[PDB]
Amino acid sequence: LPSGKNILVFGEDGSGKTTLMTKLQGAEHGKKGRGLEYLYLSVHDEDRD
Amino acid sequence: ASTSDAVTFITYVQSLKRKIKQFEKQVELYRNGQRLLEKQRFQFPPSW
Repeated sequence: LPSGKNILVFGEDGSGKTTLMTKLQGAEHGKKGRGLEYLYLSVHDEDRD
Repeated sequence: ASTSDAVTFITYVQSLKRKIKQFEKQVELYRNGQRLLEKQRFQFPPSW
């Protein structure tokens, strides 16, 4: 698998998009601070371990 | 068109039918081998 940047959710405010991507990452946290906030979108592929 | 040619075509069809199971076995072996060589990192030979 390659590396490199992932989805930049340049969304809106108050909608809790942090919570949405958190559940998409197996987490549960919509606790946004201010500005950017980086989350490691894990991806495990059993195609070649 | 000839009877001998039709018999040869029928024999080829029967050989293909008999080797269908061998081809399926070879396909399963190829799939398992691709998976194993990928997982272990056993890089293929450059001329391979």
